[PDB]
Amino acid sequence: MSQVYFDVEADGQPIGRVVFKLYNDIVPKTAENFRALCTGEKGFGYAGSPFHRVIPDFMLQGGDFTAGNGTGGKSIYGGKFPDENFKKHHDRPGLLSMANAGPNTNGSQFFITTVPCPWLDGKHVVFGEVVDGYDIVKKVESLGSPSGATKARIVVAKSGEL
Amino acid sequence: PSKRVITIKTTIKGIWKYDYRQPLYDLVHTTNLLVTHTYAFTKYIFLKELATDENFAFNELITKDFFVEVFLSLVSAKAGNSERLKDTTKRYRSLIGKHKDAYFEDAKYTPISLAYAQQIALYECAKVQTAYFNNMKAHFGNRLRALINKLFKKKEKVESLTKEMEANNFSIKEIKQAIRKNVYQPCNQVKLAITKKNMPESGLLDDKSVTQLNEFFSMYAVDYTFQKESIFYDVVANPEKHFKAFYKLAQLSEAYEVKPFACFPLRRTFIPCYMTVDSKILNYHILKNKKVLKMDEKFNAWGRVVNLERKAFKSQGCKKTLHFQGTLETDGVGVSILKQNTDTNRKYIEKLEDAELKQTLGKCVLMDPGRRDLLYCMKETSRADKKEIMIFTKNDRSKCSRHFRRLRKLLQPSQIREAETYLSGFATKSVNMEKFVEYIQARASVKDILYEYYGNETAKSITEFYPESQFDFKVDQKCNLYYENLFVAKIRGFYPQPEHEPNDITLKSHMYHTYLQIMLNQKHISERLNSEKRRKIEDLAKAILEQPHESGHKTTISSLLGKLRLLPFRKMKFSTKLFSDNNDRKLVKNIKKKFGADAVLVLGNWSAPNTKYQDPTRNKGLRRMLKKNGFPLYLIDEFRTSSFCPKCESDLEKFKVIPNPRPHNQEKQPKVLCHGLLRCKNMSCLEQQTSEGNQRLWNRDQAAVLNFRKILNCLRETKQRPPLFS
RNA sequence: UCCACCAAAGUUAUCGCUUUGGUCAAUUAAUGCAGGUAAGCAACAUCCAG
DNA sequence: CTGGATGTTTATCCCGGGT
DNA sequence: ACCCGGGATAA
Ligand SMILES: [Zn+2]
Repeated sequence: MSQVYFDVEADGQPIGRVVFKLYNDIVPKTAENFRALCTGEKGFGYAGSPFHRVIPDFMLQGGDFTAGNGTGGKSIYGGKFPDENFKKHHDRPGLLSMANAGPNTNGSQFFITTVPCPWLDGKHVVFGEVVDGYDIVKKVESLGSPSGATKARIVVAKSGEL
Repeated sequence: PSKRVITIKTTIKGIWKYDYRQPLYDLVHTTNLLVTHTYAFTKYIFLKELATDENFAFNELITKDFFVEVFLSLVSAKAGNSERLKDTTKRYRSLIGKHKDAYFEDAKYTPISLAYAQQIALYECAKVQTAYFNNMKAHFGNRLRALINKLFKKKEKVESLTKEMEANNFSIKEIKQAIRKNVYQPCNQVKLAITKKNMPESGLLDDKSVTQLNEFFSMYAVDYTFQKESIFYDVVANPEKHFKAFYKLAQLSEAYEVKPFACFPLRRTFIPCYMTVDSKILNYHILKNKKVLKMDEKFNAWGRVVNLERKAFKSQGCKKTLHFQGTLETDGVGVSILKQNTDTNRKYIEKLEDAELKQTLGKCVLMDPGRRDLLYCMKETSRADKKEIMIFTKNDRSKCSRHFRRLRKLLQPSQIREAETYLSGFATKSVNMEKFVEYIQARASVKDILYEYYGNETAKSITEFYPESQFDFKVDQKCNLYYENLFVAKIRGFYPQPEHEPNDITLKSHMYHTYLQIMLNQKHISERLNSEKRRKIEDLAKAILEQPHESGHKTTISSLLGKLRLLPFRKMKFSTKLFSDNNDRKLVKNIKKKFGADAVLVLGNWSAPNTKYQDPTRNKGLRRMLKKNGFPLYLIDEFRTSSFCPKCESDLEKFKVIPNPRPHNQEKQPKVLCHGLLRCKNMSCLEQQTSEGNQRLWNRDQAAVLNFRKILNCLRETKQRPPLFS
């Protein structure tokens, strides 16, 4: 299970780091796409992608590195790639899953769950979980609003794999 | 060597420098009006002279010089030397001035100051003369024949004779012969006599018809004789001496309550039209230069407004022998770049030969052109268990055109539709003086508003067509954000959501701000908003963030953004051409891939005539396009091809009754007989199932292509058409 | 005064037929196709008639 | 919305005005 | 006196 770490800066001030662990063996294509975007060796990645939609106590979203407004995003496989499976479910807080606009519409956007989401099962592919920095996740969550607009501007300054 | 001209389409925004965009827009707004007034003014002069004195020289005034003088009469300028004017020019100007003052008050038009308008007048008037010649050449004989039939009272005589013979219980054999002897043949003789300018035999026409014929002949010179003893041929060969007669023909047709037809071309469309942009026109009107532009600097001047390094402007064609000569056409949105290679200095498949028919084995594809289905293509190798069938429907081609038409009819402001309805009540094509004057006054009453609405793309918009209207965002299934009708973008991360409909309604206002940020960042949306409105919208957005619960901010934003709701008609027109080209290439791709690269096409002889309740269809231009692409195309007769069962050659019939396929006619008629379905009457045709009895069912197109294959096989074997299909 | 496309079943080569599985740019964008970037090609306006 | 007919420019000369 | 817009005609 490959590990992913992000450096989060809010209002130009670093606030902490969040570490994710991916279910590569269960969801290969999604993990590979996420790994490629995080590494940034292809000339593009999550560097500079803000959290454009954070709903407190519900979910965090991000990964828009082309427009920074929730409309952009792509994938190593192209504009979109088909789904794989739902062997994992939104059963625990902090699960990392892909955000899409329907079947086979997966891209670069992702969302992190803060509470169980049984209703989201069978719709979004879960491919990771938070292993460290959960305190930073809560700190980022506290800055959200019910409408999803963040009180402060939060941007992922750096991303990498470990 | 020979000469040819090719055109390449593009857009103003893609090649035109921003600094010089505004001068071009004003020029089109000026040229379009001047051309429109030129058409109306020219017709007004003719109807004034012809309605007051029948001894007028209308025939002699159809020349480019006269139109140029009419066009220039609407432009205010500092007159030059007066003694250098030709006698013809002085006479034309005097004639124009005879009604210039009256027309301006009638049309409520004011002269427009436009220096260096000589070239614009020459090109626009040259088109005007071309339109005048083409209009009469195409329909002179066609309308003359209709008038002769009306004068002969062919309809009345046929009805009277038919009903008289019905009382005698005569059969169709006798009726169709008596009518031919007593109606058709005498009418043909009358037409032949008129064709040579000689009156027909006395007694064949009533006194009124004879008097009208004498009046019609008085238009021509008494001693003048039609060339080759044929009025129809003479008009085509020498139309210069028939314009006055054509007007008299139109007047007679109107007098007989015939459908009015436009004898004098008129530009009724309010949307700006394409205009030529010559090097001189660019030098003076656009570049605002004030000195002569020599041919050597022609390219240099052009490069100052457009990029000549683009592939569109560079050479094109085989051997790169076609060059851009600094001439193009534009309507303010679209651009047509012309290229020329010269200086500016002034077979049915049955009749195929053995060497051809016998070499097409295994490569013939049969196409049946339908009405709702444009093409039904079947490969000769098709079988029941191997369906090599392709259907090209009308919906595929008309997808974009129908979509634009639906959008336009929905976004039309209430004022615009009312103005259009009021304007449409006047018969423009009528030649009557009073009716034409009324139309001019009606058009001039709302000309400004119509031009402003249709000119919203470039002309400054000061009037708002959507007052007291509130707009809001919405999202469809595909996560496409629509602002009433505007397409903002696709929200690829919209599915993840909590339980729907939170109790806090005010959160929706905050979502509006997010949508606004997703909209104001769009290129096509930002470019359409001026700086002042954008600043106000941003200020309102900030207020909404501070005070989401206030709906006044949203109402103000919607009112400010009401400008974007205006449709770019010219862009839609340009998109229609692109969609048609793409579909044509789309059809070519399907033909090459579905069947084969070197497939041979067989097409029916049906001409697809235009008829009421049946929109146009691709029958004539399709053949040109297919032959241009290089597909060997041949024609095959359709005589009784779909009237027999392919399985056993038995007659077919329609049996299913279906609700009216046209939904708007369902109210008028509950059900109608089926169109494209047939069954075989013969009971031995099918290996019928037990206890119910059954027959094979066929599609009309499917049966036709199968019968086409039978004819093709018979021709290959013996080169003789089957007796059944002959 | 209405309607995108591919295929399977009713079914027999079955309809502006019904049910299914799949496709996508939506557009008030772009000159278009084309080749993986460069290469090579592509008639436009006016009016009239339905 | 589809079908049909015809184009698709650049020199050369003179004057009221201005200076 | 001596040259610059602007129109007009023509192949
Ligand atoms: Zn049969």
